[PDB]
Amino acid sequence: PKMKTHRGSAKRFKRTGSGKLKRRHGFTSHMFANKSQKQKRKLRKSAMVSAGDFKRIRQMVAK
Amino acid sequence: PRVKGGTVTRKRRKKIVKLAKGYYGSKHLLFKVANQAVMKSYQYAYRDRRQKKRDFRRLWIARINAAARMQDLSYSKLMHGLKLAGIDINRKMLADLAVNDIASFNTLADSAKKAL
Amino acid sequence: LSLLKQDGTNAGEITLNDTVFGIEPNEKVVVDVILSQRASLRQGTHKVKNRSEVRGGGRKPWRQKGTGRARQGSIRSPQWRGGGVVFGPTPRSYAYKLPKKVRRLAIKSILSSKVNEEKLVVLEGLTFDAPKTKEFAAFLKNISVDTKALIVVAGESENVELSARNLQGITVIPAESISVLEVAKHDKLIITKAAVEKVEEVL
Amino acid sequence: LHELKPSEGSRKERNRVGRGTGSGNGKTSGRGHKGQKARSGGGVRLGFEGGQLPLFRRIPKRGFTNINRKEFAIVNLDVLNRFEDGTEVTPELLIETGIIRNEKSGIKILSDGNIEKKLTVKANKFSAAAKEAIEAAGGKTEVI
RNA sequence: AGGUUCGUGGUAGGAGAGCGUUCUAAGGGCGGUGAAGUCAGACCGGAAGGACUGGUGGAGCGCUUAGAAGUGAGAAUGCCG
RNA sequence: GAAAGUUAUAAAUGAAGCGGUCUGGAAAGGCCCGCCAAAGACGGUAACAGCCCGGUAGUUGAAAUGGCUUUCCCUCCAGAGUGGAUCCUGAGUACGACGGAACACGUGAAAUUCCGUCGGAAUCCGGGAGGACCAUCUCCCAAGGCUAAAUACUCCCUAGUGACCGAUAGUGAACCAGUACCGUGAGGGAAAGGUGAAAAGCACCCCGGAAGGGGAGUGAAACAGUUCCUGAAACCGUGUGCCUACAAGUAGUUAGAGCCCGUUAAUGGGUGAUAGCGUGCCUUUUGUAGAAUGAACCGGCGAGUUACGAUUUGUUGCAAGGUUAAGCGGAAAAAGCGGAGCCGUAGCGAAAGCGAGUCUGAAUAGGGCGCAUAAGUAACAGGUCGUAGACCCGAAACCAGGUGAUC
Ligand SMILES: [Mg+2]
Ligand SMILES: [Mg+2]
Ligand SMILES: [Mg+2]
Ligand SMILES: [Mg+2]
Ligand SMILES: [Mg+2]
Ligand SMILES: [Mg+2]
Ligand SMILES: [Mg+2]
Ligand SMILES: [Mg+2]
Ligand SMILES: [Mg+2]
Ligand SMILES: [Mg+2]
Ligand SMILES: [Mg+2]
Ligand SMILES: [Mg+2]
Ligand SMILES: [Mg+2]
Ligand SMILES: [Mg+2]
Ligand SMILES: [Mg+2]
Ligand SMILES: [Mg+2]
Ligand SMILES: [Mg+2]
Ligand SMILES: [Mg+2]
Ligand SMILES: [Mg+2]
Ligand SMILES: [Mg+2]
Ligand SMILES: [Mg+2]
Ligand SMILES: [Mg+2]
Ligand SMILES: [Mg+2]
Ligand SMILES: [Mg+2]
Ligand SMILES: [Mg+2]
Ligand SMILES: [Mg+2]
Ligand SMILES: [Mg+2]
Ligand SMILES: [Mg+2]
Ligand SMILES: [Mg+2]
Ligand SMILES: [Mg+2]
Ligand SMILES: [Mg+2]
Ligand SMILES: [Mg+2]
Ligand SMILES: [Mg+2]
Ligand SMILES: [Mg+2]
Ligand SMILES: [Mg+2]
Ligand SMILES: [Mg+2]
Ligand SMILES: [Mg+2]
Ligand SMILES: [Mg+2]
Ligand SMILES: [Mg+2]
Ligand SMILES: [Mg+2]
Ligand SMILES: [Mg+2]
Ligand SMILES: [Mg+2]
Ligand SMILES: [Mg+2]
Ligand SMILES: [Mg+2]
Ligand SMILES: [Mg+2]
Ligand SMILES: [Mg+2]
Ligand SMILES: [Mg+2]
Ligand SMILES: [Mg+2]
Ligand SMILES: [Mg+2]
Ligand SMILES: [Mg+2]
Ligand SMILES: [Mg+2]
Ligand SMILES: [Mg+2]
Ligand SMILES: [Mg+2]
Ligand SMILES: [Mg+2]
Ligand SMILES: [Mg+2]
Ligand SMILES: [Mg+2]
Repeated sequence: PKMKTHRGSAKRFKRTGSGKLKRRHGFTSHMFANKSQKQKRKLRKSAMVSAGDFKRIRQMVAK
Repeated sequence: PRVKGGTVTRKRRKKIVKLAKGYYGSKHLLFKVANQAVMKSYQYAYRDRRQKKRDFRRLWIARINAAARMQDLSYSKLMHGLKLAGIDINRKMLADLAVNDIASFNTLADSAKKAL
Repeated sequence: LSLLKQDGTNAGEITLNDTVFGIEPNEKVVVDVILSQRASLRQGTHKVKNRSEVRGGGRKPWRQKGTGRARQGSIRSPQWRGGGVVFGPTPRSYAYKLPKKVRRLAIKSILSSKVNEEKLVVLEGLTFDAPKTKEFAAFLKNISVDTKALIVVAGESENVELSARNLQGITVIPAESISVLEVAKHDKLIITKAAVEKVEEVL
Repeated sequence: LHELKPSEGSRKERNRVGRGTGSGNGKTSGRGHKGQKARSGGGVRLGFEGGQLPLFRRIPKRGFTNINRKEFAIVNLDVLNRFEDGTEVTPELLIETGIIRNEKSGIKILSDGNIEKKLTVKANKFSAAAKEAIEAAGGKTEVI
C-alpha cells in the first residue's frame, strides 16, 4: 500500500520554496502575565525546523 | 529454482580432515575436533617460524663461547675484539668454523686478541 | 543495396531510408531492451507453503518446562522435518517495460547493425503456388543462406508460412511483428520490398 | 546473445548478511548486540522519542482551508515572444501550441521577462506590470 | 604503463573486489574407445578454491558471455536418521 | 411441436533408409551416402530415431443421445391529436421527540439512511433535495414491484503451459494413507520409490536339520541373486612398515638422529628416541583455560525475503519539458492506438488576494520566506525506511465453537 501522511503534522507544518519546513512557536496560549513584551513580540513569529528534528520527521510528512 | 546442498560440504570437510593426518584418535577422524587441531597447528607454526631464528643464534653463541674459552678468552671479549679489528663474520660462520676448522678459528682469535 | 530475385539472380538496386537503416547503433539500449523483452516472457508460476499452510500444527508438542527437551511450539516449524518453508518463492510477475522512444531507438539500432555487417538481403518477391517445403529449401539454397534466417514478408506472398514451417532455423513473420528479440535471435534477415517499404513507413 | 554486456555501473550485486564472518556481516548481520533494535520486527515509530513529548505535539496548529480557492495557470512574458507580431494570443492558442495543458481556474499573465513584439493578448487576469509591459511594445490587453 | 613518498594489529561497524552452488538464453564442446557421483595421490592459485592421473560406476555433463535465486552451517538443552 | 445446420461423446486414412561400414551385449551413436516434409509434436523400442512402432500435419467419419443457432409453426397484441369544469396520482406513511446504529464522518454547527417507542402532515393554489436553518432560484416526484451484460469464485471435465519440486523435497499421503498407531471421545497422525533390455530368478554336485556357503550355469555385469542402481561418514574388524613397560602428557609445533620407502620429481614420502615452546571451540562479558553457557559422534534439513509506497546514489532516453493508466489490438507476443491523469516550469500569505515578489506593519522602514543565482522527468540497479508475521525459534495467558461424570 502507499504510505500514509501524518495528519497531525500536516496541520501544523508548512513546506517552503527550497524544500524545508516552517513551524510556529509553542509558548503562545494562556499565561501572558508571566512573560514580558519582548518575549511575546518574538514568539508571535514563525521559525524553521532544525536539522536534528528534520532527520527524524522527514518521512512522515513526505507528501 | 531450488538449490540443494550436495557435494560441497563433504569436499570442504574432507580437505580439513586430511590436513590432520597423524593426530591422535578422533583428531584424525572427526571434522569438529580436526578443524580445531588444524587451526592450532597453523598458529603454532606461525609462532615457531619466529622462535627458530633466535634458538639457532643461542646455539651458535654457546658453541663459540666453548671454543673461545680454550684460547683464554670469553665470548664477550672475543666479540668486542673482532669488532675492533673490522671483522664481520657472523655467529653462524664462526660456530661452523669452530666445530669443523678449529685452526682458522684460532687464527681469528689471535687477530681479535691483538686488536684488544 | 542490390535487389535480387527469388531464383537468386540480380534484379537491380534499392535505396533504404538512412533514418532507419543508417544510424549509429546504441548497443547499451539494445541490451536493455533485450533483457526487458526476455524478462517479460517468463510465467512466474512457483510457490511454497509456509508454517501456516502446512497441514497440522496448532498443538504444542510438549510442555514449556520440565521434560529436559528444547522448547518447541509446533511440529510444522521451519526447523522440523516436514515443516514449513521460511520465505521461498511466491507467484509474481517479472514483466517491465521501458519508455517508448528507447524502444524505437533499439529496433532501429539492431536493424542498422544488421545492415552494417552485410547480413541483410532485400528480395523482390516471395511466392509459392502450393505449400512445398522442398521448393522453399531449394530457394534457401539458391541464395547463400545455410544458417538461421528471419523472413519478413507482406501481403500477396502465398504459401510462404506453410512451406517454411518444418525447417528449424527459419522463422517467417508478417512485417508488422518485427521485434528486437526476434531479430537478435537469427543470423540473417531476409526482407521483401513491400515489407521493407512498410517497415520504413511504420518507423 | 552470447556476448551481451550491460552498460557499466548500471547494475550492482546485492549484499547478503549472515553468511560467515569473512564478509563482515556474519554472526549479528550488522545489528550489534542485544537491544530493541536487534530484534526481528523491532524498532520504534517514525517520530517516537522514547517518551519525551514529540516535536509536533509541542507547537500549535494554524489556519484553515478555503473551499472556493482559485489557482491560475501562469504565463510570463519571455515565452510569449515565440509568436509572430500582430497576432492575437488567446487561451486556445496557448493550449494548442503547448505552453499550457492545464487550465486550473483561468490564465494569468505575469511580468517576468521581456517582450519585443506587438501582440494583442486575451486572458482572464493580468498583473499590473504585465499590462504595462505589453502596452509599452504597442500591444493591447483584454480581460476575458 | 613506469616512478617517488608515506603506509599495511584490530572487536562493534562502514566501503570495495571476488570464489563456489542450482536453473535459463545464445555460442562453442565432451561423452559406452566410458558422463555425473564416489575413493586415493608427493599438483596449481594470494584466499574462497581449481586441475591432472588411476580404481569403482554405468548415462549424461562441462566451458564462455549474460540473466535469475529455496545461495555456502560447527554450535539454536535445534528436527529426523 | 417440426425441419436444416453445427458441435460434443467411439473412430478411419495418412510421406520418406531392413543404406554401407566401426565400436559394442545391443546402434537410435561415429564416418560415408540417400530421401520425405502442410508431417523435424510427444512417447516407446537392448545406447541419443523426421524415414522401426504408436503416432504427427492434412483430409475424412456417427446408428444413438445431448447442447447451440436459424426457419417454420404456435401464442399474444390498439396509438396518435386537441382541450382544461370535475376527478386520481401509494397514511398511522413522510416527518418530529427520546434511545441506538449505518454513513470515511467518535454528537459534533451534523445534513443523508435504518431500527425500537411515543406523537403525527399536505395532497398540484401539492410535496422533496441542494451537509444546521430561512428567503430566492435550480433540479426532481417518496412512502408498490420486475429486469440481461460488463463483476466474484473452482469440487469438477477437456486441451495445454512453467529460468515450479524431485523421495528429509513436492500434497499428510509417488508405495492398498486419513491407513498403521495413540485417545472414552471430539481429535491427533506416521514410516515406506529403483534387479535386469529380457526372469534368461542359479538344472546338477558338495558341507549342513535348516539357514548359509563353495563350485557349476545364465547374463554385458552375480562384488546386478527377489531392502536387488550408486554406495560417503560415524561405527566394528583382520593383516602388517615404524615407535612404545623410569614415565607427569589441551596431545601439537619447531629442532632432530635411527629405521623403512620411492612421487603429479622436488631444497621427496611414513614413523619418530631425545630437546625447546605451548591452559580446546563457541556464546556472553570490565575481565573466561575457566570450577559461567552449549555441543556424545557422523550425515541430511535449518534464519534479512516478496509486494506495494518513500528517499538517496549509479546508468540510460528525451529535455522546459518528461511520461501514459485502465482499455483496444494481438500469439499468456511485438508494434500501433489511448493525454484522462501525474511531476516540473513561481512564490508569498491563515485567508480574501497579490505576483519576481509577498507577508507583517501607519511605514517609500526594518525583518521572515522566495527571485536574481532556471533542470526536470520516465525506466532499471544498489543502500536504507514505512505497511504487511517482515531475520529465525520460544511463553505464561486471552477469546470463540465443540467433546467428556466408563476415573
Ligand atoms: Mg589418516
Ligand atoms: Mg605421528
Ligand atoms: Mg625471530
Ligand atoms: Mg504450494
Ligand atoms: Mg507458536
Ligand atoms: Mg509428515
Ligand atoms: Mg525469493
Ligand atoms: Mg517515451
Ligand atoms: Mg544483474
Ligand atoms: Mg558483494
Ligand atoms: Mg565485485
Ligand atoms: Mg565446489
Ligand atoms: Mg549444450
Ligand atoms: Mg569425490
Ligand atoms: Mg575424494
Ligand atoms: Mg583424497
Ligand atoms: Mg563397471
Ligand atoms: Mg535482481
Ligand atoms: Mg535459489
Ligand atoms: Mg533449499
Ligand atoms: Mg560455520
Ligand atoms: Mg531450539
Ligand atoms: Mg538436537
Ligand atoms: Mg533410515
Ligand atoms: Mg537423533
Ligand atoms: Mg543396416
Ligand atoms: Mg561385439
Ligand atoms: Mg546409425
Ligand atoms: Mg509439429
Ligand atoms: Mg522423440
Ligand atoms: Mg530411419
Ligand atoms: Mg391521506
Ligand atoms: Mg435537509
Ligand atoms: Mg433531522
Ligand atoms: Mg451535491
Ligand atoms: Mg433532484
Ligand atoms: Mg431487483
Ligand atoms: Mg515457473
Ligand atoms: Mg535417495
Ligand atoms: Mg527394474
Ligand atoms: Mg530395468
Ligand atoms: Mg546334511
Ligand atoms: Mg542352499
Ligand atoms: Mg559395484
Ligand atoms: Mg550393479
Ligand atoms: Mg562399503
Ligand atoms: Mg565405508
Ligand atoms: Mg602394527
Ligand atoms: Mg628413578
Ligand atoms: Mg626421518
Ligand atoms: Mg632408540
Ligand atoms: Mg556474567
Ligand atoms: Mg555432533
Ligand atoms: Mg534462506
Ligand atoms: Mg552499499
Ligand atoms: Mg475428559
